[PDB]
Amino acid sequence: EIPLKYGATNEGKRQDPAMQKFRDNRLGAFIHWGLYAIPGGEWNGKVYGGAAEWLKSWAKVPADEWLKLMDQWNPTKFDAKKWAKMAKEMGTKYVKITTKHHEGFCLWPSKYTKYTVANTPYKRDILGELVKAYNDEGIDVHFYFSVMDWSNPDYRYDIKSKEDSIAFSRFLEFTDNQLKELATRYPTVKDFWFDGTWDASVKKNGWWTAHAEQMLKELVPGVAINSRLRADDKGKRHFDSNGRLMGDYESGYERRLPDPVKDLKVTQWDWEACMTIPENQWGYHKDWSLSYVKTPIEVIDRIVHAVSMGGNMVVNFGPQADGDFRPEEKAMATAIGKWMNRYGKAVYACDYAGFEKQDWGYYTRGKNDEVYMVVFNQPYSERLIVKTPKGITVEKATLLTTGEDITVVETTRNEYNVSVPKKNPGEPYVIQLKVRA
Ligand SMILES: C[C@@H]1O[C@@H](Oc2ccc([N+](=O)[O-])cc2)[C@@H](O)[C@H](O)[C@@H]1O
Repeated sequence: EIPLKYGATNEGKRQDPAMQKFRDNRLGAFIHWGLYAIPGGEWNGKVYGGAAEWLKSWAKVPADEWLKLMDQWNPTKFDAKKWAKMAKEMGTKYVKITTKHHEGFCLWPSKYTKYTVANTPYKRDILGELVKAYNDEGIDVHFYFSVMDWSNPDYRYDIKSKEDSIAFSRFLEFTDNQLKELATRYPTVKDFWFDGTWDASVKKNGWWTAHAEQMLKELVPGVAINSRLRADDKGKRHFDSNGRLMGDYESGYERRLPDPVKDLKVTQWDWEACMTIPENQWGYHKDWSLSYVKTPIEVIDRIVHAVSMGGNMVVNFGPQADGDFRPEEKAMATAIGKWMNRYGKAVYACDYAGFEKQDWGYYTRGKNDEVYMVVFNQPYSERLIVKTPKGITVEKATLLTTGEDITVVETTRNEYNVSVPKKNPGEPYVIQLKVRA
């Protein structure tokens, strides 16, 4: 195999208690909040279809003019405690927060740039307030951090000269300064989730991504670091040139979850999917009619899908410029929350069950060999087919919400019909299996 100084560090899955916690959490929320919430995808009376947090790009807005949006940053309805309560009611165990998105505006009063919350009418340390409020509810906080920074002239998209190399070096020192600052100001952070690391400039500096991961693990014991940060000696990203995952989990699947039949390889490493409610809006966008908006069951389906394949799922929110959430997002949080309250035993601290996928829905495995059937598609046959692996027998089936016994009929070796419940639950539901050796 290829000689590497900056390839994969972990052999298989980390199993220290912090990584176990990161994994067992399973369901998180994402917060994309930045200057982009003010225009909300509209620039000079025109609504753009592109992702709102990218509006500076779509509308060709110079750095100086975009960043003047700071003068309007005054989220008067913001209440960190109420944000924390919303997250708790939704059943999220963690929240990932945009500390600085591509635009380069910091949600914490960084010492290293003037483009921060400190220099707006609101003045207050938003990041600090959220970290405390979430933590007070027993919710872990993860930091989103964009390496790419449209506010800083030293950023480069590629290195094709000594000049680029010198500027980028300065940029990387500035970046390191911000990272160490976050890590030491907010020592309860559990994860750094890097974004804007896809450029050729970053690929040519694999050494730096490995140093950034080491630097943070040294500052925050047990911290998690995503694969999206990492490039190796050859510029190959996420997985090194020997095929081994870099960082602590694979971060991806924003557009496409792993196929439950063809993508079983993913069960071999920790991973996390983040998802938007509309097709592709992360930051606040004023017009959600421009693309398909996922219903609660469609989101729940994805959450279970991820867990059923040994992955976490994170649901994105784009708070309004006033510091409140749109009613579509409040409804989603509440609907997920109701369902999680009923059926979350099949999600929290669950993993890949090792069973062949069936059409009615998903399996998840509890930590102590509970096998949960999560039914999204109710069979007219009134029979849920279960094909067990070699050695496995189904001893009992129980409806999760009521404890009622569910009929199990053996149909052939390694195959059973689990009866649907006597009364249709009328929403996606869970049947718990007692299995044996
Ligand atoms: C979470 C998102 O991350 C990136 O956009 C991406 C990056 C990767 C994928 N992806 O590989 O599916 C999709 C959107 C960002 O540019 C962005 O605006 C948002 O923060």
